Amino acid sequence: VGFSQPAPAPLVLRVDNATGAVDVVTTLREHESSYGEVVDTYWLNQYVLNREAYDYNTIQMNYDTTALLSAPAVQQDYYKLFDGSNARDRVLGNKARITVRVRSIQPNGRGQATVRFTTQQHNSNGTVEAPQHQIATIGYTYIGAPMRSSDRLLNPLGFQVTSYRADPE
Amino acid sequence: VGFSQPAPAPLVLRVDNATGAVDVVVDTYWLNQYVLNREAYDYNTIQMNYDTTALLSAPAVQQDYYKLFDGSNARDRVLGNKARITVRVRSIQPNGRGQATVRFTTQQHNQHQIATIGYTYIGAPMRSSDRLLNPLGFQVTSYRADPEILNN
Amino acid sequence: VGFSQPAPAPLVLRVDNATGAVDVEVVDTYWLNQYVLNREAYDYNT
Amino acid sequence: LLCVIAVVLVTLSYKAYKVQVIPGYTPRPIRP
Amino acid sequence: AFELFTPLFNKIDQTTATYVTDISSRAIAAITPVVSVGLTLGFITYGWLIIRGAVEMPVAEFLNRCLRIGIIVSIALAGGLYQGEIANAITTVPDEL
Amino acid sequence: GIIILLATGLLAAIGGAFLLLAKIALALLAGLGPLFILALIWQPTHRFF
Amino acid sequence: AFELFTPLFNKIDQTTATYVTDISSRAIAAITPVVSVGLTLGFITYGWLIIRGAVEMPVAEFLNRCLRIGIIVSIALAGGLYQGEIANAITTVPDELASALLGNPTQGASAAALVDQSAQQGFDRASEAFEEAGFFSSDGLLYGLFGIIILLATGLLAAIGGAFLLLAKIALALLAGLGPLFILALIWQPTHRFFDQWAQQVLNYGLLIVLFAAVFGLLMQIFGSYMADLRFDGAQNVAYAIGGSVILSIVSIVLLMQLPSIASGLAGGIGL
Repeated sequence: VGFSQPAPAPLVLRVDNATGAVDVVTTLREHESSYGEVVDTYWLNQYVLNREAYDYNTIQMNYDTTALLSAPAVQQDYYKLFDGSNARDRVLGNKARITVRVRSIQPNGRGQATVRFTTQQHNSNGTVEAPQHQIATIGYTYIGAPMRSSDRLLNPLGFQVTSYRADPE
Repeated sequence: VGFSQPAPAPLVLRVDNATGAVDVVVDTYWLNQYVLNREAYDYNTIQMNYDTTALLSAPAVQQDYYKLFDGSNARDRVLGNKARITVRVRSIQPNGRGQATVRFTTQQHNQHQIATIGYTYIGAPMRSSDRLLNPLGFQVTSYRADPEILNN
Repeated sequence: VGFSQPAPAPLVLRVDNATGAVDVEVVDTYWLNQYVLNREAYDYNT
Repeated sequence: LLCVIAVVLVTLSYKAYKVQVIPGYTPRPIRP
Repeated sequence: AFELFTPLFNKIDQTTATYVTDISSRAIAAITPVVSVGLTLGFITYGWLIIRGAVEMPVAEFLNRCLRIGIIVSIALAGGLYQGEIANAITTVPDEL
Repeated sequence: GIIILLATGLLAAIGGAFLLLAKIALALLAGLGPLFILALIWQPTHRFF
Repeated sequence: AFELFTPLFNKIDQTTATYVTDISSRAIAAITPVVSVGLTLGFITYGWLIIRGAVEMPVAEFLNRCLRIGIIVSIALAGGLYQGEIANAITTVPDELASALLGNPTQGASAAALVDQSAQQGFDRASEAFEEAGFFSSDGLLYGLFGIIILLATGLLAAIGGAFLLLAKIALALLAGLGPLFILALIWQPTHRFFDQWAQQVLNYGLLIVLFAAVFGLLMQIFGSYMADLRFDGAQNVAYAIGGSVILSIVSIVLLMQLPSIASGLAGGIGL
């Protein structure tokens, strides 16, 4: 019981960019750790872009990042997109790629925001498919700082998607 | 043993009030020089940045880059000698097996962006015009930089 | 021995209000060539 | 017999052991 | 100038080298040590077993048959010098033409 | 011009293609050699050599 | 684009499946349960009769002969997995022709696809020649003759190669379909020669398909690259380019023509 397992939970001393005021660890771990429209829209953007996008060459990082920013339920939904004969890994593979960009994100409540974004497919023959427009609805929270170097250097805030859907616009 | 006396504290997270961006308080060099020269523009120095970018790019990547200077919307016609682009890299963090994330800014004289770079090295080149620019053989094999949405 | 844990190590940090920065053989030739080009050259802008 | 077969085998293992460029594209500087 | 047969011959030579000569060299080199030791140990073991077992004529049958097998295997494994022969064929065409 | 082109081309093509056949066949036989020199070991497989 | 060998190969594959492979599959499936039960009951019956009345060698001969019959019937009934072998052949062609001897990274293309791409390069050069002929109203039929020559060379090379690939595929489909009748021919000594001949023909057409896949892929890729470089600009000699085209074509046609004899000779050389 006295072993060095479970060290002090990572503490984020939030620093205000305008005032330089320093915050401390808080009950935000047992609440939405991500705070502030500015901060939440960043995480929502990075989540959607990495989740929806695809490139054989960079996907391992986007894949792990998406999982890092997802609740286990969400992680499983995501992992499944790379499974079976219709897997993104087989459909796009190293023949086609997906480019994703977010146009606008607006929070609407208590762990919920709307993400308006576009997506397009490029390929090995040098062609490009017409871009599509999509809107994601993201349910989310924050689980506080993670306790592994491989996680804190990607998601220090603890952003986590608890529910996700994206429909054609 | 479990006590150790030695204990480890946590990197604090810095939140940019303007961008909401959270920062935790040899490859990175090449990734920096690549992004800066690739994304930047000045009529007066671009020939070197242009050739350098190509020197540090796989043919697929070189072509993507060359195309930015083609057609009526070419950087050479849009910026020409009327406007210029200044680029600076804030931070680069490798994340795997030939892959890194570059956080940087850009501005026009007469925004915040993040690049994802896939890369390798092809060893020393065998021309004086190449070895004096990229002796290490740095080469980008995949490249995609995305600006923030709306304000960013 | 535990009950009297060593005095909490002094904790101090500095925050830059301008940058938001929070704080707790073949190598010489390449550097020399880059330094020489930057040194002799001049442009107000760079 | 093992002496001769061994010299053959040693000569045999003596033979056993004994046995990235940039792209091309249009010029970087063009006339302003 | 007109250069069509030089590039074509070089291309075909590269394809034959990578896919018919190197693969054969890689296989022979990998098996040469193991087969060598195995053949030597088999020689020793079979000699002892036949002198203590099934009838054989050691002075003539065993030495002569072992010599035949040995010479044939030596020649066969000397084919691991494939590069010499491919370059011998490559030199043959031009020297005569 | 078409007649000249066809005559020259067909002569050169026939000769060069038979040279190519000879070279490819000799290369393949030289590669597969050792399997057939090993065939001298056993009497039934002598026909392969 | 030029797509001729892909649709033709798919057509021949569908035909050979639906008749040769599917008939054999369903016929084997229909008899498998009946033959299984019949063989089991016949084994029981003959065992009882030999142990009571008939001439028998109880433990050695009867068990060994039953084992031989059972193994042969099990292998012959394993033919009921026909789709596996048909896919095996249809994938043996592209895997080998793709990068076994070319030495170029492969995205995963096949035979008909590569033939189509190279023939497309040739026919595009012919189309450009026809366009130039259209430009020069008179004094333009020279370009028409150039286009006809290019078209004929490309077409004849592609046709010879693809037709021998088609012959190999059709022959292998028929042989696989008729396989069980010749595997049952090992039961009786007089009918052994039938299985020997069937095996020899299977080896013949397998060697044919291997050789044509490899060599035709290499030659047709070389021809496609050469024609893809061809241009009617002011910098290339028209005579040199057309002559190189016809030389490459004829060189490929005769090399390929030697291959059927080689395959048949190797099959004959193996005893069987």
